[PDB]
Amino acid sequence: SGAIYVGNYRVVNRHLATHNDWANLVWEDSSRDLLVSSTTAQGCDTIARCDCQTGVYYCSSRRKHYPVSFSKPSLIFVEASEYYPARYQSHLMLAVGHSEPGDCGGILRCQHGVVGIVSTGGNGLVGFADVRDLLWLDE
Ligand SMILES: Cn1cnc2c(NC(=O)N3CCC[C@H](C(N)=O)C3)cccc21
Ligand SMILES: [Zn+2]
Repeated sequence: SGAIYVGNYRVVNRHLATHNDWANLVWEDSSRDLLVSSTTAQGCDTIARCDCQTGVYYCSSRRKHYPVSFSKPSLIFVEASEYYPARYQSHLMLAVGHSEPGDCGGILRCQHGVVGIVSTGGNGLVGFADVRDLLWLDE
């Protein structure tokens, strides 16, 4: 679990969005596993606007932060799950690191701010949904 809170927006994994997220929907994209909903309170986070390929992510299944080298946002095949059919997930970045299904929503940060959130994993890999191209989150 986990979310990014920036301005009057809450960014979550689309497959973990609640009834309240859908009732206050701003934007969602099944191909990216992202959903953004509106909030009444001002958020605590700031978004990176950079091309960093190194950062640190929070892994809830280890209660620890780990440093990672991650690939550029790209179209990657993701096997079928209870949440989606077999498809290409876009804007996904992979890295070597530990992740379990419940780790989705953990934040990946670089020195400039929030880069993305955990969205996929398995096999000693961890995949992050990028949010750096969503410029409208800042206004
Ligand atoms: C070990 N392991 C297996 N599975 C994992 C997982 N879940 C995972 O990849 N998917 C299920 C939830 C939706 C994800 C999507 N974006 O399509 C795909 C996350 C993290 C570690 C995982
Ligand atoms: Zn950066």
